[PDB]
Amino acid sequence: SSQIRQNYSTEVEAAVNRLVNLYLRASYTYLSLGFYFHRDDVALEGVCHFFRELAEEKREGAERLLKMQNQRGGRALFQDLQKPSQDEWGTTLDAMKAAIVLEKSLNQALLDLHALGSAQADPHLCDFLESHFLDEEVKLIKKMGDHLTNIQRLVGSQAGLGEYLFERLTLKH
Amino acid sequence: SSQIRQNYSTEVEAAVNRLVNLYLRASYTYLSLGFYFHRDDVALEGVCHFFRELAEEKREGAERLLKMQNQRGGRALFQDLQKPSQDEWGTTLDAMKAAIVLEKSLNQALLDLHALGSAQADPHLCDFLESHFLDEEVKLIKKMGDHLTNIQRLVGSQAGLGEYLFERLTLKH
Amino acid sequence: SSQIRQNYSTEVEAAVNRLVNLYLRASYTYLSLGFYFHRDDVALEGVCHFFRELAEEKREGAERLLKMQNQRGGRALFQDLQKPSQDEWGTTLDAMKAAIVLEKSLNQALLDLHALGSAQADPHLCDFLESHFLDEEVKLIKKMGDHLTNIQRLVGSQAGLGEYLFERLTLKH
Amino acid sequence: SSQIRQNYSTEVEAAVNRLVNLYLRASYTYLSLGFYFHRDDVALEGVCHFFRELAEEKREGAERLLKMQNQRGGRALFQDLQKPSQDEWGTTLDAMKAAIVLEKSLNQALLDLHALGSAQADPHLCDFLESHFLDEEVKLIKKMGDHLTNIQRLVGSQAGLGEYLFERLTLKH
Amino acid sequence: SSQIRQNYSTEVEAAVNRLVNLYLRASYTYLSLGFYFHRDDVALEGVCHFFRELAEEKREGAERLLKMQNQRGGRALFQDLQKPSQDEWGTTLDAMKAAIVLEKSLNQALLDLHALGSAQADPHLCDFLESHFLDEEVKLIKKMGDHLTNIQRLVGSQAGLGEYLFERLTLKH
Ligand SMILES: [Cl-]
Ligand SMILES: [Cl-]
Ligand SMILES: [Cl-]
Ligand SMILES: [Cl-]
Ligand SMILES: [Cl-]
Ligand SMILES: [Ir+4]
Ligand SMILES: [Ir+4]
Ligand SMILES: [Ir+4]
Ligand SMILES: [Ir+4]
Ligand SMILES: [Ir+4]
Ligand SMILES: [Ir+4]
Ligand SMILES: [Ir+4]
Ligand SMILES: [Ir+4]
Ligand SMILES: [Ir+4]
Ligand SMILES: [Ir+4]
Ligand SMILES: [Ir+4]
Ligand SMILES: [Ir+4]
Ligand SMILES: [Ir+4]
Ligand SMILES: [Ir+4]
Ligand SMILES: [Ir+4]
Repeated sequence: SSQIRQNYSTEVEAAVNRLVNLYLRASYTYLSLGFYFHRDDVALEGVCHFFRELAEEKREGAERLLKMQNQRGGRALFQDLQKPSQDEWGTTLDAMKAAIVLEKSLNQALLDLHALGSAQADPHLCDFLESHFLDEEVKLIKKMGDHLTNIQRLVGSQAGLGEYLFERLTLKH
Repeated sequence: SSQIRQNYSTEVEAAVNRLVNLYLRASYTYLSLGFYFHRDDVALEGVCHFFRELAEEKREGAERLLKMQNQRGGRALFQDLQKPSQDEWGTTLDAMKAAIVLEKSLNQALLDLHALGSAQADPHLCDFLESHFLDEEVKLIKKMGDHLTNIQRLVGSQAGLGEYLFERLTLKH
Repeated sequence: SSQIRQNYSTEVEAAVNRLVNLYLRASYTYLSLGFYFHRDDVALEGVCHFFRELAEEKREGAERLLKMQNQRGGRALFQDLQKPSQDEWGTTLDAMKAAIVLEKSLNQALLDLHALGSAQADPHLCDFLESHFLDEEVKLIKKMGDHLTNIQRLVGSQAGLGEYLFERLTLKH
Repeated sequence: SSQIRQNYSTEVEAAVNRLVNLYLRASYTYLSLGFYFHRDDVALEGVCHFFRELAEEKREGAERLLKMQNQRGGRALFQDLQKPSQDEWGTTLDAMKAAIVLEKSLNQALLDLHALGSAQADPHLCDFLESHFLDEEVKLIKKMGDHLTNIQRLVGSQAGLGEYLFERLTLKH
Repeated sequence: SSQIRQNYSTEVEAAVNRLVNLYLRASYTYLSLGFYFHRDDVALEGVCHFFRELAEEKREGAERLLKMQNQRGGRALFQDLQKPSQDEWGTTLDAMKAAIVLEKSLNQALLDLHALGSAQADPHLCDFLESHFLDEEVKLIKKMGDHLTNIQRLVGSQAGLGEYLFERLTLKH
């Protein structure tokens, strides 16, 4: 409310609510990815666990944005959450490519919100993103890129072998 | 898949996916309730914590249904998640009345799914609900009813006093 | 005996004795599977251990049915135990396919006995199966389906390699 | 001195000395608030302790600015410290309203100094404020806003009762 | 200086300074190798760690030569450090072949310095090399030769598979 709010633009407030929606949508996408990889006809436990942990991380990012919205005196506003883009996610390679597309969209939204905060001279917002989001995102995208390279190296002429071995020897089970 | 699926009707599979959507919608409603009670112009920490814990419990119930869907060889299907019914939730009394309406709707959906499983002669489904959902729901609704009675006793002619005291002396902070 | 027996039909009593015979036959089949995979010309220790543990689990299921027969005042009656269907079990894939066929036959027998207990209004029998058998069976069939998918992914053009790797990196040795 | 000073404008140096004076004035105001609430005719121990802890926090903020002034090679310059604005502070509500006015003035001074550092291309100054001051201030103002809402809810028709209960059940004694 | 120097030829002093330059150049080459294998488009963590540890070992060898130069009363003289021979290092096989070429050049330089010390009748120099360098080098070259043989065995017709498996199952991650 107006009792605490100071230097917190309506533009930033609305963009924070939109970013919460993006993070919750990302969490829902990773929930779907995780359950897909634990199907009995997919059965890649390490892949399930990789995506189920990202579902939790994106939920936690949304909750940190909502706490910050309250700390600044803005008002959380929730919108409908669209379902994920696919019902079935293909191979581990297809899924990791979809994940890095999703993370680069989150990263661009973070960068756009940082730029709006810079333009609004809102240093608390800019520091909040720098401290809790921007490096987390760069680290995750680097990890996904490392995984993509290793998955791609393993396809060879024996795709099933390579998919098994990546899950067994890189991912956590 | 067809490799494991046995005695698991398409009707139950679809109703489980719908119930996952109801539980995730309930979780999203409790997320909104919790952040509303931590606004600086609402500021009831025990109420925030009560609803934020229910958001986590409803998420966990959705995840247990999704794991069971996979264990039976059905296929998780996600739909859009509608936003909660309100953006602002009024008093603790208004919020607890909305919560018990929400929980009785979840309970009726559980009872309806139990009845479908009974009709389909699916004892694993029926036991799953009895073991992980039906008593959890009766316990929670009893707790909410106890809270409603205590909140109602505290309104008197001093509503703000009563709301403070309930939060301080019943709810966990 | 007639001193304790109450609400325990002769139909359920006989079907419990038949199910004991099915579980003991299953145990004997898994004993044969385990010793086959420890032959020096087969030599897959993780596969031996997987099936030898199922031999013990099926024995224990038969013993829990026999204890329940006594607790209800029925009379255990033992029949001849037929030998397993094969003397040699082929590849790990062949053996896991035979195992899931065997487990779905046990599961159908459990479901049939639950339906008889339901028809006889024998809730102790129905609860006994729900509590100690039906979920154990769904969990095991899901595990076997996961293993089948992973074994099938590993066949590729290098079947021996895939069989080794599954035993080494999925099964316990 | 000139031996270490680099990228540290005379404008920032002077504004840091002014901000030290503001923080020390704030500390002196909170010292007065704390002793007022421990008068025998006021006697609100939790309120005394709340403000006496803020006196220490504002002192520590002044000392961190002075250490930074020295680390950058500027020169601390002290001015007279004006007495607090009141000798008696009224009710807990009056005192919490005066406190949030004081904290929003400190926050605006921090934001103004951040803007000067941005304009001077002094990233060490900007990071120093972001890291040790801006979030501390947003957190404190949110806490005070939460307290104001709870104090206001407790006034009702029984102001003394409400003041007692807030001190007893929210503030630390 | 002349206060301590005894039996320490100007020829050995100069050759020690040259060997320090060779060891520091080797360290810089291994730094480049390590960062190359942690690129997101290379992504072989065990290979990165193998070479980053050799960068540290070659630095430490240079520092032990410099300490000995001082202990004997010679004067350390540093020269420009040439950049490594490549900016990109190819496959793990290419990199391990370049590493063994580099180590055999260091070993030959050690042997040449031992021969100069022998010729100069400088037994402290000869013992220093025998005690801290010659066996370290033979051990490392044997390890690299073992790795080369294993990498070469893994190329087969599936080079990416083999590169992954070597990194996963031989190198430390
Ligand atoms: Cl959509
Ligand atoms: Cl809606
Ligand atoms: Cl037979
Ligand atoms: Cl004054
Ligand atoms: Cl060069
Ligand atoms: Ir910025
Ligand atoms: Ir490992
Ligand atoms: Ir993990
Ligand atoms: Ir039932
Ligand atoms: Ir209590
Ligand atoms: Ir709690
Ligand atoms: Ir039943
Ligand atoms: Ir393992
Ligand atoms: Ir085991
Ligand atoms: Ir800045
Ligand atoms: Ir308390
Ligand atoms: Ir305290
Ligand atoms: Ir020698
Ligand atoms: Ir090992
Ligand atoms: Ir290591």
